[PDB]
Amino acid sequence: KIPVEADFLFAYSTVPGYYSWRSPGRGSWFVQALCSILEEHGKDLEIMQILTRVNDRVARHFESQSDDPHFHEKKQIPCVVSMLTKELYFS
Amino acid sequence: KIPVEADFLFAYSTVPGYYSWRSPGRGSWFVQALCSILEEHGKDLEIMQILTRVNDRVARHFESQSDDPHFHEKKQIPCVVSMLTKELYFS
Amino acid sequence: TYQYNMNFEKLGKCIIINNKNFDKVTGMGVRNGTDKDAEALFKCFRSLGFDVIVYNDCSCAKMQDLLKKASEEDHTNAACFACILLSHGEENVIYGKDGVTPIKDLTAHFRGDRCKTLLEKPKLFFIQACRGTELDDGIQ
Amino acid sequence: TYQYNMNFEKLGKCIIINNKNFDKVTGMGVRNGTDKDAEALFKCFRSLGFDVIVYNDCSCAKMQDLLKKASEEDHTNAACFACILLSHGEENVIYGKDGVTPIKDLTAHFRGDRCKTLLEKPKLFFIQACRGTELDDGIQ
Repeated sequence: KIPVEADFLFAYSTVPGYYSWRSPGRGSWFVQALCSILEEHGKDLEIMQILTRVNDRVARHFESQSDDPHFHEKKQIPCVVSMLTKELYFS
Repeated sequence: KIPVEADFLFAYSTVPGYYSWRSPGRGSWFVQALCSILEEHGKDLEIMQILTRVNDRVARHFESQSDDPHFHEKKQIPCVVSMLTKELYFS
Repeated sequence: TYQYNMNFEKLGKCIIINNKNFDKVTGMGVRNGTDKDAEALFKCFRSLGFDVIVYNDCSCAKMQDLLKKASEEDHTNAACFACILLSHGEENVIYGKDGVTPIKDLTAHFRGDRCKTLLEKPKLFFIQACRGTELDDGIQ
Repeated sequence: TYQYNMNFEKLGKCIIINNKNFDKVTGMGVRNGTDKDAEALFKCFRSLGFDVIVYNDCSCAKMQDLLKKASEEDHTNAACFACILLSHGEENVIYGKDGVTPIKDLTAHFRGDRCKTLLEKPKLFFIQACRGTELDDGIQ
């Protein structure tokens, strides 16, 4: 017997309660960060290693460029929820 | 600048909405599993590797023994929330 | 061993929901940038080995039904399952064209007792959506 | 370039909050077994290198003050911070002896803008507590 909720992983683009930023011409930050990392390392890194680097890239490479100063120079951190029971490699 | 919510990790004993089980004479399931893995692997495995093996041991090794069939033979999966931006080793 | 068994015929299905346009009643704006995200996601997940499927401008009922049917397919020869949601969101909740639906109800279809052919196999959900309205002002 | 810097004088503080006995007003029972947990946690986290301190049967105000103060200490020579909570719980929320306090309010004291000496350093929270009343019936 095993738990019905086991072996899920949720990679949210942002932490509970917060905004998620989307560039109209370049795409949402989380996705473009995610695709970059997967292109370079999807076949050689473990899923948490992948998403941790994604966390880093969204946290460091991105800051909202906006005119309304209510939204000027804001930041974003994604949020990984893992119920996985093993390491996961795509190979 | 870096996000204010970055670099947190929450190792919850269970998923949102669910029970968390405690043996009155042996300790809570999550803790004994966590201490087991830390005793054997705390200094050689990355934090997500550690908690993933903990997730596995709680899912497989534990099943609630109670007489009231409302609580008979129930299961548990813990839940890791990572806003970490780097791999974490305790060495 | 400590890795998920990857020796299957297929890596698995990758369902992408690319919600760009919303009914005026929801007050939700057009999500410019999203097709670009969907195109990049599709190429990445194809390259990994997934059978990628892209759905566009889905209603709430469509999101539940196509997720419920995917749960009912036979995954015996698949190593894992992946779903990617691109839409408007608020906490615990993702927007269809129609309005709002809880994320837990979309993912519940794949619980061990409700999708036996994915038992002991990873079920991945990537979610690009707001989870509220707070802002992260940063620090140097 | 992909791991947290660990070359500091201390691994860091590890606050363990071990709530066993509760006020009659809360109606919650004695958490038997919780002192076996804390002592095992104490040895494990000490063996890793943490400066561990175990506080017992804490009120909500003490838990907020404990964590607020730890947040205000000087962590320049610390690699990280760890806090462990053993108590009764319901979702988003942890029990003191007197009642309940939101888990978010315990952790917020360590946000980057509120604790500069732990900036860019891991902040770990281990939480043994119920998060609701759904039950996981399993599957063979």
